[PDB]
Amino acid sequence: TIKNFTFFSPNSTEFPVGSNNDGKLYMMLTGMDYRTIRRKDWSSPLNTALNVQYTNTSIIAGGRYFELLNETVALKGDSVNYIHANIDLTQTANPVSLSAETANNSNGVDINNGSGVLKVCFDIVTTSGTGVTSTKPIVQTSTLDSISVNDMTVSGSIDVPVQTLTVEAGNGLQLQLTKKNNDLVIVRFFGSVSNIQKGWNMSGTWVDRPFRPAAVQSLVGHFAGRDTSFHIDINPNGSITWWGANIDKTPIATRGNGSYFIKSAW
Amino acid sequence: TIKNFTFFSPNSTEFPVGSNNDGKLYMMLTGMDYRTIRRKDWSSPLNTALNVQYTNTSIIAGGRYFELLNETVALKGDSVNYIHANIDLTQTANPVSLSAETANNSNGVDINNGSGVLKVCFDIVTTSGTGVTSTKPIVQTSTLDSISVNDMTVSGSIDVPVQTLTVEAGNGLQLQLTKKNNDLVIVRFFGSVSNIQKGWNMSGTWVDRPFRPAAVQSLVGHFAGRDTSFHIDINPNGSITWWGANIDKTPIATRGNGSYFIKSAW
Amino acid sequence: GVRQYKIHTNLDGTDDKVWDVTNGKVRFYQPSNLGLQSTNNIWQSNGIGVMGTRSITQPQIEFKLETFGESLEENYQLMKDFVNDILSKKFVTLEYQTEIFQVYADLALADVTKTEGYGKNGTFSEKITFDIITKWYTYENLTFDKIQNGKVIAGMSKIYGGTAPGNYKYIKGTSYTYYGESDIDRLSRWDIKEEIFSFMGILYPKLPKTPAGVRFLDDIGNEYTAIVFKTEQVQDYILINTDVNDETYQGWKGTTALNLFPVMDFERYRTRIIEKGQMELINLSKAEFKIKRKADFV
Amino acid sequence: VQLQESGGGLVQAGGSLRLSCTASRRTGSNWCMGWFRQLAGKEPELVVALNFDYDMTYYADSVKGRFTVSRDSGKNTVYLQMNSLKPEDTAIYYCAARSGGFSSNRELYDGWGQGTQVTVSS
Amino acid sequence: VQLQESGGGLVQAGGSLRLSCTASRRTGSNWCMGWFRQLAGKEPELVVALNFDYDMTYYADSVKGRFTVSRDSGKNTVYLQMNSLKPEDTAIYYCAARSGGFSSNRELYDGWGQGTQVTVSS
Repeated sequence: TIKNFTFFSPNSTEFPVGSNNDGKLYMMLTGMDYRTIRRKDWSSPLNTALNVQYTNTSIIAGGRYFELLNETVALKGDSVNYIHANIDLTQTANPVSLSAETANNSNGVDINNGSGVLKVCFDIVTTSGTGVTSTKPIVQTSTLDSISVNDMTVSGSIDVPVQTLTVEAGNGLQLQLTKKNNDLVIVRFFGSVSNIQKGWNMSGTWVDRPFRPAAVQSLVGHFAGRDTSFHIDINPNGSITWWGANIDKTPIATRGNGSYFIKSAW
Repeated sequence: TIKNFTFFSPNSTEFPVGSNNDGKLYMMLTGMDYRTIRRKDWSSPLNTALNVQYTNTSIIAGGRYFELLNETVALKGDSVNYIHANIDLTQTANPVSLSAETANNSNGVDINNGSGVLKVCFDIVTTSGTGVTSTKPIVQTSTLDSISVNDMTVSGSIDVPVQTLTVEAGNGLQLQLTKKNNDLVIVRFFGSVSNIQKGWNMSGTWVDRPFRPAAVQSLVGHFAGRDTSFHIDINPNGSITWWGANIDKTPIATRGNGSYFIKSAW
Repeated sequence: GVRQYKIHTNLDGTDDKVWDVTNGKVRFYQPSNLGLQSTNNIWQSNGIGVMGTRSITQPQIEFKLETFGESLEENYQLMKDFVNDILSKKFVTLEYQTEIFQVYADLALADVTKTEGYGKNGTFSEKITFDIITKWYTYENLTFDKIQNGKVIAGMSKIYGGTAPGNYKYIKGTSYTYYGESDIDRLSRWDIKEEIFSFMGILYPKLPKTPAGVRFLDDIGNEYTAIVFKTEQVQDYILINTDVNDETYQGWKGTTALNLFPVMDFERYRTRIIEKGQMELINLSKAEFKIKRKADFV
Repeated sequence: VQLQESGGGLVQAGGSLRLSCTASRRTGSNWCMGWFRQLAGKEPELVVALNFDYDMTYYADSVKGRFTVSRDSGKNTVYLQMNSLKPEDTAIYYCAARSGGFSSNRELYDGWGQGTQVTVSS
Repeated sequence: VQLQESGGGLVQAGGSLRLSCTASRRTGSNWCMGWFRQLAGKEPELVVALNFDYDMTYYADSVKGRFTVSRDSGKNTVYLQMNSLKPEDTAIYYCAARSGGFSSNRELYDGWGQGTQVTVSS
């Protein structure tokens, strides 16, 4: 069965919109789950003794919009009070209430599809024995799929995927590759090189396909405790070419960080 | 007091939803303040002499939705015209009007909670003495807190936090570290090194905790005007180990850029 | 971090006496087996297994019972009080708590030893054995309310009515209201997803001269069992308890209780075995349940 | 808990530089406000501090007689007047505040700053 | 962290002695295990050390060609085999371990030993 809402009801009986249907619609538009909120203090809450007065705060919890207009919440002294919005749809006249609790007791209850009381923490209010010392809001989470954006400003951090690979390149050379965002690679050299000539392909393992660059990458390395250096070429085909001077039977410790991009302009 | 909106009214009278309540709800869902808009030209606006005709443009200003259907704005010649959507709720018959102004006069007036005229600029139209030479829309800002995304495409740029640190490593070596996104560090070498041996910890300041890597990082440097190089290890504890050859009493200028990641996979 | 055991003389009763058998003066050590046995009555026909009915058996729990009194008198007193506290109830409840669960087992004493081979201060080192009644449960409290949607009123309700393509309006104080919720009925229902031992409930009948109770529907929405009553007089509420050992169907009128069992629809009460699906109310304004959730192994 | 830092920057050896730090509130008795810096160890060390309740100062041997800590009285503001600066003073000076006196443990401080960069050249 | 010393004792001039040292764990990269010695009531000096991660040794000029540092493979164990033992080498050898390479500074060492005595007659 298909239940339609944002459509013409010719007889004003067909597609009435329920509060839970708008709740789900709003949750979907903003990308919120039952474990977060949308919250805005239009005016600052006021702290008086062991109380927080929400002067004009709007909240969206489980896609349900409500306003706190001079609504006071009594607090526990010398405590971290977790302020919750509680939604009980069976309390038809007053479905929303606020509580100050000892822990974040957000329960993720699906009030739009099932029974139960939704509890969602939106504020953290710390008190002394006499009043409020600090207030910190709960993070408003946006769960999104694919974003097309022109410009972005990040005040915190972006967490991108990370892949690692250790290559025993041969001749005693070891590469430890870290790839981030599937593009930027930082190669850390380890081991000690011996029995190699300039221009020669190293005798060991070739770089795995996911770490291979589109174009040849020359990575500069250094010989530990010396004023001498080398470079290796990571070829698009996966092979590694030695471009330092010829090395004899005695291995010299190889170290250093080199970076490259896997992707070119495309 | 708690004022409920997205809830069923058992006797059809309990929770009436006002236009200002929906305005605030919409602003919260999209992550807009009173200083931005949501705007969509369903069909292209048309420029004729010193006029812009909005053929079919929808605008959301202060969470209020309206449509510009063959709405012409007269422009000032040889000028940068700032096109504003003005909302005056006291003008009951026609609460919305457009204006072409000499400056961006967006006022951020909270029309959903109080009195006043909301003015918000949405278009910038530049003219010659005869007509429109260029049009630039005002950016539509989405103010979000914490985002979970699968894929993102950026056409402009991402601005991430930048932290800097200058380390007097000891032995005359100076590191200038720049960290972006709390992960990518680029070290720029300065100063001149003397009185150090291979494998020895440098005599000066250790790297501050926020710049310390999770794993040891070997950074290659070069001696200015020479064919010689060195490397240093930035250890997870913040210490710096010299890995060039032994340097005597005579200082040698040290330069070069080396990169590392602070964070490993998680 | 470490596991905690407690003996309750009346879990959830105001007169409950709790013996901390992990940190108190009377302790339990080394449960014989908190595991289980199963049979599928398999018959092999030349290696080929023919499966029958599956049955679980919960083994008895034997513990080492040790006392920590500081004198002979205290140790004799601790043994006497602990054992007689168990002996004074139809059953006792063991609480089993870890970092991942807090579960209960209703037990009945099977045997207890008493000897003289005392350590310092006359401390006891004995064996206690319990027969299992209900092994591994928790209580879940659920309220079901029969809420009715409002009517859809053109000019008031949020609906896109009128001339095509339909509309609603914001009108100060009358504007738009939500008629109701889609499936408002879900608030009067139990969505059964797990195994239970039994349940207990307080039913509030709605209409007089009409049978009241609850019905159970399977995953395909078909009724398979129901506890329904037809009383001569209106009852303030009806109390039900499907616990095999404390089975009750009683109506309350003021402070007077009446056995409603003779007045139950026996044909509709096919079984006490609650399947996945849902419970609906029958002519009730509200129902308050205390469900005894089940876990054979924890 | 909340700290407001300013000052620092660049100056040639021998010159002077000043740091300012303001705390939003006082967490209790033995109220202290000072600065920490990295000093060739796995942990930043307290280099200069002031106990408000006792009018007692602490200066690490490395900064003695050069660095001077002062207050803004009623206002929870602490100033660090750094004089005759040498290249060895180049570090980030994280402002710290707590109730319970002086401590080398950074986890005991109720307020921790974002830090202020001090650079000394020649 | 914790270190377990072995060896020591007496031997005549021109003789041979062996020292053993085991660390409970590694504190990090540039992992160095060596010995420090206090000769004739004088300041201690880093006599010998080995960088595990680089397989690089350090020997003070005074013990070069006589003392040889070896590692017990996969285990975190370091051995010091000294030859041509002289009465000036009569000192208490303290085993030291750290992350960050070789250092003359005793404080910088994460692991310090109880001390093993080496005595040599003329």
